[PDB]
Amino acid sequence: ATTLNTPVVIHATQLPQHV
Amino acid sequence: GPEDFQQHEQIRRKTLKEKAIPKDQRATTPYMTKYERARILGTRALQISMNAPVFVDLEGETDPLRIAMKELAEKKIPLVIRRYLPDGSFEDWSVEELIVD
Amino acid sequence: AYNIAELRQAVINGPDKWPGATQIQNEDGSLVSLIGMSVEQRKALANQLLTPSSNVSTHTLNKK
Amino acid sequence: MDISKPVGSEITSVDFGILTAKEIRNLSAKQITNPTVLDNLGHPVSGGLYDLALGAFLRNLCST
Amino acid sequence: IVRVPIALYVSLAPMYLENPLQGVMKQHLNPLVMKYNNKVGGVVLGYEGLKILDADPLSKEDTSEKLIKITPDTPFGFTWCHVNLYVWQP
Amino acid sequence: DSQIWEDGQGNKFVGGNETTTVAIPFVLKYLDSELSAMGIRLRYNVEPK
Amino acid sequence: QGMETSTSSFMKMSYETTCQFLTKAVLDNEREQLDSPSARIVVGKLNNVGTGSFDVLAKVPNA
DNA sequence: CGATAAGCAGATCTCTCGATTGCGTAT
DNA sequence: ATACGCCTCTCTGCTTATCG
RNA sequence: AAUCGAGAG
Repeated sequence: ATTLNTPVVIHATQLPQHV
Repeated sequence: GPEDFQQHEQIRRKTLKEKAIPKDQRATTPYMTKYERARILGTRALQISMNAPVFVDLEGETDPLRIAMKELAEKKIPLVIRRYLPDGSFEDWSVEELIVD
Repeated sequence: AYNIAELRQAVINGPDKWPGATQIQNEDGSLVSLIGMSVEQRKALANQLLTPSSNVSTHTLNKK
Repeated sequence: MDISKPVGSEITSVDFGILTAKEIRNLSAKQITNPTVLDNLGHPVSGGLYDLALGAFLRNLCST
Repeated sequence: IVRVPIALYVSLAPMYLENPLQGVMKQHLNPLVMKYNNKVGGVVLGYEGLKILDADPLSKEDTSEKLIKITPDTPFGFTWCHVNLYVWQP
Repeated sequence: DSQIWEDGQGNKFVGGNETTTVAIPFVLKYLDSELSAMGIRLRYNVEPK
Repeated sequence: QGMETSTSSFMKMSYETTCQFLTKAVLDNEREQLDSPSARIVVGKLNNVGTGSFDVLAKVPNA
């Protein structure tokens, strides 16, 4: 749980597209 | 939802691209300032101390700052200085593009 | 790999014989103090100084 | 400062403002009523200034 | 089984300064596999198409040499990245 | 089930998990408390949002 | 009195009459951008003068 | 409105020691 | 023995007044 | 923690 093994912030670019 | 983030990211990238000064018209000193030299040496020394790859022949040396000074002498430091103008606009000079002293 | 020659000697010398070392900071932030240890303990710690990290979360780090 | 514990965020700027009474009650952990801090036997009193909801106090686990 | 393109802010160790793609993978993406992530929606099957957002906006995206922003008080570099995550959630 | 958290008192909450970590002094935190005692709030804007 | 019209309130608050400069900062909802050396020392940011006048980027080889 | 006679406010390096810190009272 | 409430020698600048 | 007193540059 550190800035060396997990991303700082995560955001969604678009809506989830089903494949 | 996410599209709010997409708009914010687009705006951030657009403002960043507007602030950047293209290489063809940067009007700052060709020489590396003493402050830039000191910080390049310190940051490169930190990176070497944290087990980064090194681009010079270690003459049996152990001081990371000395290794960084050797890299600067041989112009092998993969760093870039981003000089900031008062308005927030910035230029980008590579280390090998600058002349020390 | 370029520091172990003299950092190992500092750890062996310990907190009293200059040049020496007072602490070892592990990859996971542990602070092993050499103040109350004996010569053989310090020698074992100095020999296990540059050991490859087993934890994935700290493979980017080395002891201090 | 440990150079092996990088921080991702950074305080860009700060803005001054008024702490409104609604948000003060919204974020709070306990209301302080009785003007006694410690009872006999040296223990905090519930609702007092040294309430365990305001933080740990002399080997007492914080209740928040 | 849904593709969720995401953008993340991830640190980069000085040891992976020659292959930042592998650095980002082994630092943030591999420990994001077979875990329920609170953001994407569900467990993550895998990832593909990692891209590093260059810190200099002028350079065209064609180039493979990019810039990473180094923390002032640390040799770790932080950068925005784009990647498409394969997810599963009810 | 993800954004629900508990206190020691058991009061369940569902809310702000958008919290990060910064590198500040500690007298800054004490100044924040002394300002809150004055009824003054300080908002700190973090770089990455 | 000769420094009242300044953009950074932390500088004046550190200087003197901390109460008055804080009241005027909060009444106007002043948002100082942490630029004066005093403000960064209050908040714990690398200064802007000298070796803080620029930033440092790493030229990573592979995209 | 205004021009003083007047009133009020906040100012005017670092470091080492020791000694003392509150009196009357009602039950 | 003791537990609640009681204890006269500098300076500039901002601000209000007040009286013909 | 203050206050007083003694010092050092």
